[PDB]
Amino acid sequence: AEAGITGTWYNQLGSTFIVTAGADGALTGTYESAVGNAESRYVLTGRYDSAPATDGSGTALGWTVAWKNNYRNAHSATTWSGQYVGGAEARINTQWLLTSGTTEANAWKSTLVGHDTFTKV
Amino acid sequence: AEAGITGTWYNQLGSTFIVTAGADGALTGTYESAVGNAESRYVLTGRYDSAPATDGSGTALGWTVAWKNNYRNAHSATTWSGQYVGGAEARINTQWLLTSGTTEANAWKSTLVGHDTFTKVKP
Amino acid sequence: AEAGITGTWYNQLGSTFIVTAGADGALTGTYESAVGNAESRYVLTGRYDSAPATDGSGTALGWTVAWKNNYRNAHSATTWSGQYVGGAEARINTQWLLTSGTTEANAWKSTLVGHDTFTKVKP
Amino acid sequence: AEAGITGTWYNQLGSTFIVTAGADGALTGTYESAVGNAESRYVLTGRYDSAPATDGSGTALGWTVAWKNNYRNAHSATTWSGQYVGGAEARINTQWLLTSGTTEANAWKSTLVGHDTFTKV
Amino acid sequence: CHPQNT
Amino acid sequence: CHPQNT
Amino acid sequence: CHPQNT
Amino acid sequence: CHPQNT
Repeated sequence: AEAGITGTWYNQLGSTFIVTAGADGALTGTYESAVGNAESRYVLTGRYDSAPATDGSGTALGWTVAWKNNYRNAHSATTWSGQYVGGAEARINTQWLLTSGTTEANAWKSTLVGHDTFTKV
Repeated sequence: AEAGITGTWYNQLGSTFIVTAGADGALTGTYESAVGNAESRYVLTGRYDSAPATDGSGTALGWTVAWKNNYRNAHSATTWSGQYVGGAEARINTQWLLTSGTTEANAWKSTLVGHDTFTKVKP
Repeated sequence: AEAGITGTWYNQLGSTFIVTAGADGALTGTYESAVGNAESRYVLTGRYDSAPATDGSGTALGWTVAWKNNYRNAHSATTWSGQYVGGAEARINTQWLLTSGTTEANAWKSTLVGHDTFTKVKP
Repeated sequence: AEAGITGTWYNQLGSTFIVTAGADGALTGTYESAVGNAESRYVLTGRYDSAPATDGSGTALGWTVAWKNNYRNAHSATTWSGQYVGGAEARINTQWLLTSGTTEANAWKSTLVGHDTFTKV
Repeated sequence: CHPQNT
Repeated sequence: CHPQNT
Repeated sequence: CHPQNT
Repeated sequence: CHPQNT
């Protein structure tokens, strides 16, 4: 529930996402690919619902990572949108949009879509 | 180039987006629908590529809004992902994903997808 | 009403869609890009709601094209899902998903998403 | 591989999808929800690549179901796009778009997006 | 109820 | 009435 | 060059 | 290689 979001999560491909959830709705942290060499790390920022519904509902959240750091610049950004579900086996279920900077001619094939499930294992 | 993104933008449905691009790649601002007024205003946070390819290539960016402010809470969040294209008429073309908090049984139908075009009006 | 959907349509990039709507809900036809000519032509199959709500509500429909014909095989398929809106200028507004055949290791980046608007030109 | 698509598949929510794959690319069959009472069944049509690549690649495919039968009409249509992977444990991995017929005012919130994995178990 | 799942 | 759009 | 669009 | 996965 709420603050249970703060921690270290892993998706099904081994990428690690470390986040801090602020009392009023901010999400801040770092994302890094598998292999995990120390700059494969990128900055992320986002928002989540800080006062979720009291029925059995999940907590809505989302975040962005622009794929530029001090070593590499992949001229793309990914946004993940989903919901957090607390329990003995907590998870964050998401779908994502990856847009690349393209010329006008290749604009139609600029975005990929996918889904990820993050767990604490 | 941060300066080109910074400003007031509007989409085809009349919603307002006020954003400032910082030199480290951060995006901050507020989002509002056409009803105007004070609250319909929600906080937004995002990232953009501060060092884009030259060419006539667009700049990739993305931002999130959780639909809760001090007057309402819709229990949902939207993420827009797209690219800024500068020139005479600068535009931000996007695709978005709206997810609502649901129970496990209705989770298969929690997310809406769509697309938005923003035209610039002020820095 | 099947008659309104049946015809030749074109999207904003210059691609051609020729379709016939049958009374049981079936959609059949051909798809072509702006290069024209014979083959750039691929077979399409889909379904639509043959009994739509009255109102000024749109008719829901969807169709698939596998990008293989007798001259080329791109090893991919696209599905468009949207709604037909009749009136003076009839339009079909859609969103599409393009999936390519990949190895397991690249499967996370197999699908592109986008949107298309078709304007009618002939029955 | 190729014809291995023909059969009875189930997604993670218990819905059953029965398909016949034609030598030249056609996909035909029926889809029915869990509970399985005999009209919860809907007709589907689609296409697949009939000559896939010989490296370890999956087979691209897609299909549509308009949500009208003799009993109910939900004024919507769903399209699934993905790829088939043969092996000792065959599966079809997909993402889908569900559009509803709406008025002009509600057009912006007309489409849902999701993902499904179909297995023969 | 939407016919698609359950 | 969702606040994203009118 | 994918045949969907030019 | 895209930084997002692996």
